[PDB]
Amino acid sequence: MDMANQLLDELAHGNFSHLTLNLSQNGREIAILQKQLTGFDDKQLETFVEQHPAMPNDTRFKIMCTSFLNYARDVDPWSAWSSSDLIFEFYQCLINCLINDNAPHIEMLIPVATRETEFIINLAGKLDSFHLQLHTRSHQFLSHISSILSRLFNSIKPPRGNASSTNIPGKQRILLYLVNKLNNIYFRIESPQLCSNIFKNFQPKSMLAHFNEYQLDQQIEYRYLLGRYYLLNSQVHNAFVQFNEAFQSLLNLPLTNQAITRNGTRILNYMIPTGLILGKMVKWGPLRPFLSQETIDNWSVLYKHVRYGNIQGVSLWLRQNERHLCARQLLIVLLEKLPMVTYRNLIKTVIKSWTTEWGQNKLPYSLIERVLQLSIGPTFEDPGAQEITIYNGIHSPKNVENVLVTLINLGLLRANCFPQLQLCVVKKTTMIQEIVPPVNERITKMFPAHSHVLW
Amino acid sequence: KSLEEDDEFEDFPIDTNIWEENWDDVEVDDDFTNELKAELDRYKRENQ
Amino acid sequence: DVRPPHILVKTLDYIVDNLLTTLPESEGFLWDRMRSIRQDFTYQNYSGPEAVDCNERIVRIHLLILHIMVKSNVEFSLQQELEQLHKSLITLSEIYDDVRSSGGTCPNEAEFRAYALLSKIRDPQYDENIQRLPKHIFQDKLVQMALCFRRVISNSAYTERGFVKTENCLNFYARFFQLMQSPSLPLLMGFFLQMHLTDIRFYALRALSHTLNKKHKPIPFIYLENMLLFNNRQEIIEFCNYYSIEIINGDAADLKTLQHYSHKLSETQPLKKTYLTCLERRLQKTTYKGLING
Repeated sequence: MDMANQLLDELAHGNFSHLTLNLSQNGREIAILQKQLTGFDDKQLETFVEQHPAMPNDTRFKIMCTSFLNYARDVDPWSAWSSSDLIFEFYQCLINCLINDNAPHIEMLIPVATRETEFIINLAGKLDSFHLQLHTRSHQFLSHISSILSRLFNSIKPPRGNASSTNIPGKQRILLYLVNKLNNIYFRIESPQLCSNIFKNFQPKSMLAHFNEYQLDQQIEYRYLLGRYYLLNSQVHNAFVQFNEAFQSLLNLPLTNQAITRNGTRILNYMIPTGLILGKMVKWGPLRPFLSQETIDNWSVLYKHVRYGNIQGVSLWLRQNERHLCARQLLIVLLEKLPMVTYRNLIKTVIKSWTTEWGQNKLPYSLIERVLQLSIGPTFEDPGAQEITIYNGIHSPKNVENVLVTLINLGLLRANCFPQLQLCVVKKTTMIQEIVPPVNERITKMFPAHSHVLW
Repeated sequence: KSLEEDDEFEDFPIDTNIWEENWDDVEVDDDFTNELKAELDRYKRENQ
Repeated sequence: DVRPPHILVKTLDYIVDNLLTTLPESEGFLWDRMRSIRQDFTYQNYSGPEAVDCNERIVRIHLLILHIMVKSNVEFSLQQELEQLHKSLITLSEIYDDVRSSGGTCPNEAEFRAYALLSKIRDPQYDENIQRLPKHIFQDKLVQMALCFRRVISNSAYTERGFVKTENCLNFYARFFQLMQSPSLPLLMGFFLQMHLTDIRFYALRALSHTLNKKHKPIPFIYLENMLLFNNRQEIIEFCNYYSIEIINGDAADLKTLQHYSHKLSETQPLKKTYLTCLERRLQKTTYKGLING
């Protein structure tokens, strides 16, 4: 039996059971098709699609079918590179069949498009790893895929304000799926700022009235990627609400797979430092199933150093953890934003005994300079470390007034400064929270994040 | 190995208070806090 | 019509040799011609060693020009200089990426990753880019220095249209002026950092003013001059006059009268760029050509 004619019947009637680039699912049928299609030139295949009965009179659809016939005819299963032109060509045609909202067999083509999208992403990574041997630039294949998915994303239109049906068109069903796929691509090619267009146009294109109406897994991944983006722009609160809601939503999911536990671990890897910057420390109870004991010990060491005002402790912890923190884009933001919390707790413990217990309303700069001598420890000026480092070049016990001034400007210390008296006056009180308020409330009030529930 | 260590979420066929209320009130004597308190006592004593 | 790479090297050699000391009278000539060298590299799609060397030394010449034009009174506005310096740093960064992707190395990469970290000192993009580079680039003393400057310059109260404030920034102005006086600070890097003296001083006085009570006396000019490393009194007087900080007793600044919350006044032009006396003194002890050749 003519298997090309048969396949063209199936494709002409929206039966895409054999329309796939995955030879692990299509191998035998594609082999038969390859033996039967050998002989025919490109124009003969194009004619096979053009003159086929019941074939939709769509140029892009017929281009897709012809491209799949070229693939099946010329595919070399022994060489992923030699067959890559056919594979990527057919993928681009397939996505082209989705740009028109009223394209033929659009609803049947969408699942095919998602399937082939996962396949072509895997193959695109595989081929990008050999960019030197293939004479291609870095991430060229996957970036091409990102362009295709970007045009598909632009073709998705918002709902009509007075729509006649509640039909969720399949282009809307995969909207968040496409957003997370595209943003993941932008993260893997190491150009995550390209997510900005994708994040800006997501909600305007969505027909769903609430963000919680998408699949909760896609919600979790979206909050994960959005939080990582925010954190890439050093917006710690905006990232924090996304990581937090992501991990809560993950706690609601039934723990079916190990990959869900590892995804929760991926969320925590960012939620713990982001929270710590905002003065929040986790309770390890609900985090036992997602974190090893050694990770908990590490973050607990950092927790002690920040909690009791040990700047040298914090810088030492960042120095020992430098390599994996840079891998997750975490070193710079912690190096910059953990110090003010650590200082806050340092002068918190100082003002506690000095003011609430010993009844001294004044904080001389010399006292805070000795305290900073204990907390900071060595600096670039000090001997034994004659080369400057991010861990010894920033913090110096000489800059008492600067630390106090930043503490007061961040709202972490309610006090007045006297530079010519060289002292810092707090309010005479026994309650320490009146002088040093809760840090998370102050930070979140000064930096109000966007709505944690998107919409 | 790369699927488990990479930051990108893994694909899975799909089918609470976790933060400290306040860590300022729950104070625990720390080693560093002990040396800091001792420094506060020595400074309080040299400056009489 | 276009120079091949080796005569672009010959031309930049000619400039480093014969035009650097012609000084602020030849700033336009120099900037235009260097831009022409880089453009000749782009005409031939050439990112080879000659393009790296030329863009590197051209970046250094831009850094020297930044200090020379400001030490004198000649130009005041360094917009084009900073624009072409930034574009050259972007070119160098892209070439470094392509060389790393090809398995090669560039010996001066770390220096110009630091300069790149100082081009847009408040853009988190360059922290993002610096964190994914190799460890020998990241842990290089020059990159470490630039990172320290980016940390001490960060300010949660930095105000400018289109700039999102970030949490828990340091605003370590005192540490900034401590590092600017360090003899270990590379001179050209210092020249690059002198572009932010006015901003850092403004936000220092703002942050300090928020800590003073209402009836606090004006802050003497001596304290603010040692704290902010002003070259002389005329500079701090012109600084207070620019930002409408009332000068009492002719030597003191009444910080509560500072009504501005942004370094950039809405209607008037920015205060002219300034320099540090220590860096000029260091420049007079070393040659232009020496600095440009590394």
